[PDB]
Amino acid sequence: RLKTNYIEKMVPLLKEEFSYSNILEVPKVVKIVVNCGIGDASQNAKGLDAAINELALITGQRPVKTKAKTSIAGFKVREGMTLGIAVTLRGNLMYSFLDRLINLALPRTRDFQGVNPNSFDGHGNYSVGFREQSVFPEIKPEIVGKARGMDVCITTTAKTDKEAYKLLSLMGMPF
RNA sequence: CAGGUAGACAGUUUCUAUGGGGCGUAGGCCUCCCAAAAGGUAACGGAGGCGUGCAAAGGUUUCCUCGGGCCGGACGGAGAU
Repeated sequence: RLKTNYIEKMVPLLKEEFSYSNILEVPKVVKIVVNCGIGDASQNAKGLDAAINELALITGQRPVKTKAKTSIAGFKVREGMTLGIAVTLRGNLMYSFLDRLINLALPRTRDFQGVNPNSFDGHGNYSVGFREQSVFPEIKPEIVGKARGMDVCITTTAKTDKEAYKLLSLMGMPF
């Protein structure tokens, strides 16, 4: 449905709105990294496992084990400790997962405005964020530590920014 | 025979480097400069280190390759994923 809608409404409008040419070379999502950072500073392995076994449900894919980059900060943080995870889906697993947030999960969240600020990175890429009060068909508020949010960075093959929101707007993403 | 005490007595040591000696400091090895474009080459002449660490930071095969900054994102208000 999400993937099918792409080549039957999404791409079409992307051919008339922008420069007229072939079929491809149009804004197309390549991956969706819904990273979910964990409360740093506090040295606890519980929060780490509570994260890896958290996103592995909504995406059904084993998270990552990023390591603190070697640097000299103010805190007493060392290099070699895991403090975050970022899963990215591709192909069908991407369009399918992306269709979820669009259809379900939202506006399931109580009091969901939808008005997004400026944002944008500067190269056909868009990213969003969810507060510590979200909801997903996979998430179970029955056996979890504490309500925590996560980040969702969706990158596309768009060249410019004006070709980023034009792909998510006609797609179904709240705007 | 043997354990203490035993310079009262006897035999000696108690360094050198150092533009006096002495005090201090300096008296191997490893990096740069003074050595004036092959090396070698002085002076307590100018700035820093070592007397180890490591079943592996050993070898090999494959693969992966930064720092920092800008524009964005829940927990960001200078840096953290």
